[PDB]
Amino acid sequence: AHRFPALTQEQKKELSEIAQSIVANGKGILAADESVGTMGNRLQRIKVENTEENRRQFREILFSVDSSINQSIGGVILFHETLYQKDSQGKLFRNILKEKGIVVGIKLDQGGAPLAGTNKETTIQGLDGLSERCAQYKKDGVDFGKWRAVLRIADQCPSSLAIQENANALARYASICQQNGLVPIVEPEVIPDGDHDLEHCQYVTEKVLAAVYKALNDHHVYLEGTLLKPNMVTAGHACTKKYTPEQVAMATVTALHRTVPAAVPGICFLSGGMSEEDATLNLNAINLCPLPKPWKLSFSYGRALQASALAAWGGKAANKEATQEAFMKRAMANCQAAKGQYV
Amino acid sequence: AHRFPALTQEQKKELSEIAQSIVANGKGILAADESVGTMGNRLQRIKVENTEENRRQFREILFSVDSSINQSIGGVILFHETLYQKDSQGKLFRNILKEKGIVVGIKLDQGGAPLAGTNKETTIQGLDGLSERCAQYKKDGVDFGKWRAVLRIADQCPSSLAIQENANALARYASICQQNGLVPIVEPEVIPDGDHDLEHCQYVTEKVLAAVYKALNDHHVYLEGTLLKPNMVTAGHACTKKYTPEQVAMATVTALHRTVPAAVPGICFLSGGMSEEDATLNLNAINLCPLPKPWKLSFSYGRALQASALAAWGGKAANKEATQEAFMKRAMANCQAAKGQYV
Amino acid sequence: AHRFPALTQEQKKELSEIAQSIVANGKGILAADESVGTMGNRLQRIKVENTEENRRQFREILFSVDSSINQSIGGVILFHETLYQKDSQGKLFRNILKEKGIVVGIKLDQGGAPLAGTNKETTIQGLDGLSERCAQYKKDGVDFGKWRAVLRIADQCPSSLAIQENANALARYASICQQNGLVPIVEPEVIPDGDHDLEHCQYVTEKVLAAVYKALNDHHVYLEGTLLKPNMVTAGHACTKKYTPEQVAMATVTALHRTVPAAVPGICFLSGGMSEEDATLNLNAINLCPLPKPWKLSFSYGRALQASALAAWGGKAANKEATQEAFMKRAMANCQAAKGQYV
Amino acid sequence: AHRFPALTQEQKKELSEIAQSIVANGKGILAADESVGTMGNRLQRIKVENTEENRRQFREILFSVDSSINQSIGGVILFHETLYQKDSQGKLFRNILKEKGIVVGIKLDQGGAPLAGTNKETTIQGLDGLSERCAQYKKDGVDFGKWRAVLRIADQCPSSLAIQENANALARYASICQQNGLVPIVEPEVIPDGDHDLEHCQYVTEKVLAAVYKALNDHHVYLEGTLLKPNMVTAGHACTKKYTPEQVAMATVTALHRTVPAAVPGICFLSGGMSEEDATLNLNAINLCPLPKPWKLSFSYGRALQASALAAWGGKAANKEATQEAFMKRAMANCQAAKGQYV
Repeated sequence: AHRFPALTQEQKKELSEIAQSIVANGKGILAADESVGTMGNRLQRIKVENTEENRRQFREILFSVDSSINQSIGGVILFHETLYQKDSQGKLFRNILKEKGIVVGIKLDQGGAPLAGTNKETTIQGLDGLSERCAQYKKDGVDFGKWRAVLRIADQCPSSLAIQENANALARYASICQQNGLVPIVEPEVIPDGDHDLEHCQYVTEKVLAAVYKALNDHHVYLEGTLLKPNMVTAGHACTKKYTPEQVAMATVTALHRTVPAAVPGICFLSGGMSEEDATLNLNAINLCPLPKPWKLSFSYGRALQASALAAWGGKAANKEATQEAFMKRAMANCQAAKGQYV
Repeated sequence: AHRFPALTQEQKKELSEIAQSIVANGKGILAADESVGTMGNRLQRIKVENTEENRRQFREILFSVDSSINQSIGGVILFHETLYQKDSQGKLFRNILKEKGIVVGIKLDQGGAPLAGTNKETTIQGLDGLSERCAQYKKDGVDFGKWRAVLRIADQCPSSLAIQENANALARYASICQQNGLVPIVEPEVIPDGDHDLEHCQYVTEKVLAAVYKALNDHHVYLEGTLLKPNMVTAGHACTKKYTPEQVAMATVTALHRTVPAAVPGICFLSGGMSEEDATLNLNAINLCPLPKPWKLSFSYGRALQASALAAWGGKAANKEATQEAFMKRAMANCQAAKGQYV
Repeated sequence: AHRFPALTQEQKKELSEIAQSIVANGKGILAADESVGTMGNRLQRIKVENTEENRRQFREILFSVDSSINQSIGGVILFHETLYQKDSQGKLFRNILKEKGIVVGIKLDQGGAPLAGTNKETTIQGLDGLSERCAQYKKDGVDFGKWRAVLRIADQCPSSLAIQENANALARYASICQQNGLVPIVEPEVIPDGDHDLEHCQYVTEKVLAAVYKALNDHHVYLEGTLLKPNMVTAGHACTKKYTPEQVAMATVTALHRTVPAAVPGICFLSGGMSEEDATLNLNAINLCPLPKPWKLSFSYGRALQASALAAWGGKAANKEATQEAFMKRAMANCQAAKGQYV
Repeated sequence: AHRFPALTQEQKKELSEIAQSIVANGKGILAADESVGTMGNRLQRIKVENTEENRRQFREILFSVDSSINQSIGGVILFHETLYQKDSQGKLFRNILKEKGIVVGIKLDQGGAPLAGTNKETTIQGLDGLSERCAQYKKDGVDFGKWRAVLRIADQCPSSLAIQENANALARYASICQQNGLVPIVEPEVIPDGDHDLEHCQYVTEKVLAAVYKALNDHHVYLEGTLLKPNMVTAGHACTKKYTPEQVAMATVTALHRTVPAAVPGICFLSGGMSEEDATLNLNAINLCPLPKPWKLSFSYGRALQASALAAWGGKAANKEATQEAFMKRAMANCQAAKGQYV
């Protein structure tokens, strides 16, 4: 930026290596960053009481899997409490993942704040004091961060104020992260409220992504040292029209290549409620698109990698091998369907 | 405002009464909201060490003046610690001010954050967890809040990013305050940071105010329940060209009436380094301008009201009568030069 | 603007004198600028054929009125063909008005252009070649110009694109006019397509005006040398509930004082289909508002000053004095109800 | 969009085929669209007088080349006067090019207009009446159009106003062109005025392109049916340090892939005074870049394809085959570079 650049050559280089190594060889991201309430909601499906010990146990099973998981998982997103826990043997989770070669990341948003004068749409809190938190995390073996911005499709939604505020919050987050050495993961998530179709979701996603990357350019954010976590362009789950993997893949790649620059090293997809098989098939169809796709499309999956694991665990011991294999199978399936090599 | 208004009729009415009552009859604002470092800097000039007891004592003298100070002071801005401090007889400072009829306000920004890729330009932190703080203050007998945004005039300053981010932060602050019932005091302060002239400072102030009120309109902020705290349009003290009260008054009123709507009940001026006599004469000349001036121009003075009080106190007891008279006289002089009646 | 000001002291002074002299003593604007199709539509109501001769004759009757009309009319907006017409003798219409003391203005837009991807929303053409036309008009005894931008209220109307494009077109027009010495008359007209409410119309008008003056500030437009021509906040003819002059005045002044700066010398209102009596009563109620109103509210009326004139003329000969008296009566009534003196 | 899309499936498909066929197999664009003054300036270098007959003759030599030129040239940009000329025979120039397989395009901007309050930076005229002109050209066998917007690098240049106005003008141009069936060629040209750096030029180009494509998305412009005509990130002729083809290539592609979406079918480069050999070497180095480059990089060259042609012609008769061979050689070399196969 001539006289006042945001980063230096070393910082840009380090950010690019981190961002590329997360998605280096078809690898994805395990999103084990659920909060206390989110993890309680996930645990309620298998009649397991929500407590810190259960979260520690399940995350220990997730992070103590066979060492051939760096071939399918390149990064793990964590929560603040989960990063500092210990396994049963007495070493840190962030070190177990580090010796496996998996890159470590942290959730960095503090939540939602109502936006007055708007139809139930919010902005994201977490910006004040984020630089110190990011510096502490970078000291504490964390290489990337994640920030989620929710934009809803409803009557008069998303408004110009919501789009502008969310895009600028994501851009300021990303600039802070890159200033502290962390790779930012922008997650502009478009959630439909009323009934809609594929074309409207694609249009709104294109608008959101255009505003997001315009804000990122405005804040001088290094695009080669950041990742994108968008939702796949789908419809409301309470809709008669069920879209095949081909139509979803065409819609999402069409939305992405119109708005997302080629400087972004990789686009890791979220789930947002899709089944594991549907997410895998959709991502496989995404990677089989004839469109340019100048990025490394991959997965940043939550429930999709932790649905059979929860069912196999049940909150009980002696199911460690079953949970580890259930997570192994889903990780391998998504890694296969991150290069268009899934049957 | 057809389907999703920001406020209701009762909230709008209450905000308008609070904002007008702050500046009802030529009354101003005493800015006794200096932080620990700021109050230490103020105390250092009279050989008094900075401590929590000295800050308690001086504001104890300031808030224990004769009851005929509501005729000159309509609002007092406090700090978080000073709000909960108590009088020597065991009464809260905010309760003392409330029985005197003076409206209570609180500083509500958490500080400055560097803006990457900019020439030493900063944004303002304090937005996350501001609704809860404002609700707590409203339950705690606080009726208005203040938020400062600093814009500098330098090489390639202010940039578009700085103006946009600061204006949007001020607008989000104001919307949060109005949602919690507090009257927001926008303080866009354009600091010189150079040897620029009156024309450039006036131009930059007009740009800042236009962007600030555009952002306020974007965030649906009730303009009748806000106050503005702008700097008087002056030049950098490094430059050798002085400006008479007439030139300063013409420049600042010219900048204000091109950008500040008539809905704003009153414009209270800050000082930012002016002497007490200079501030009084400048505000007198401001209120003697032939221009329309649809607001109630007043003062929101810090050091300007607490400079002779510091010199009369000296950190010692038995001089509190001189401290009260040096603040009584200065407040009365500014109230007199808040309606063009000062000789 | 320090290093690169838009205008000089002489240009700013001349623009301010022109703009103030248009609205000097409660005087309004006669909007006799109907195009060929528009004037034909207005002539069709009295069963007279549309031709250039009839247009010349009726405006000859309008401009051949007693020289006391300078006490009620301060400016006349003409069309391009009407400006160069003659008064049946060797003296032009523009000179007829100039020796009468009335300021001369010209319509300066070419009109609607479809805006793709929008719900029937349009932008305004006229920008290319505007500087040369404005210079020619200024050489031709024209002192102000007018530009109309239409924004509609409908489903997803007004959109952000329509608001931004129309505001920027108005600002670019105003900058060109002030560069050529003409006083620009911004006419942001909000037309409702459906059954709207008073609150919705007020909110949309505030948004439009805030964006318009933000764009005007962005383009460095001298606000003291320009006029505003807004529509009163009213209801459509299909609205179930009628709005009294007090309510319309309340909504109009409330919308104006939150967004229109005090630098604007005067606000001249348009009609947009309201009757002459209703326009007069509404403008009287507007000028009787207890709100600040730092401008000189007046009228820029079209059909409201040429409704009884058309009905008295009828296209026939020797029915001139009736047209003269009707136009004089309407102009005097509106001038009386431009300072709150109309009973 | 869901309810108000800019184009239909047939219009989008036709625009896609036209835009891709212009750049189908490494083919470029011959920019023989010089205006009367521009063509006179280019003719003055070989001591020939400027007249319509000389332009007709030289355009005849350019368009009467062997039919294998469709293997190197996929589109020709013409002027309004040039499109309607004849081949000294029955056939028109446009039909001569059409039966050669070359796509036809037209210049569509009226040109610079001073932007008041700015440092000598202008906006572009041509928007009013553009829809009718584009419809006439589409009826006249013209398949694409071109529009140039100039932004300067100087003190306070480019300003926010210049960037925004030029980007929005380009977007409105492109939307009109796509509504009329023409493929728009955006030409955001950044020209330095002074002594700049490669880093500064790259940064300014990135900001310009980000704003341009944000405006294009704001106006709902089909990105798969448009082309981009940027200048290579180079240095001025007064720059102390010369930049190698490798450095220029990297800077250009680095600027392009951070801001230009993958939906854009091809990026055709201009010359801007860069010599014929340097343009070919730089384009070959650009096409040899290891960066993603999801587009079809090619050339839209003016003087670069018409410098040896002008020197071989000299305005004399019977010096035609030399001009044919020079133009063929330059076109073939630039096509080889556009395929990255130029040695």
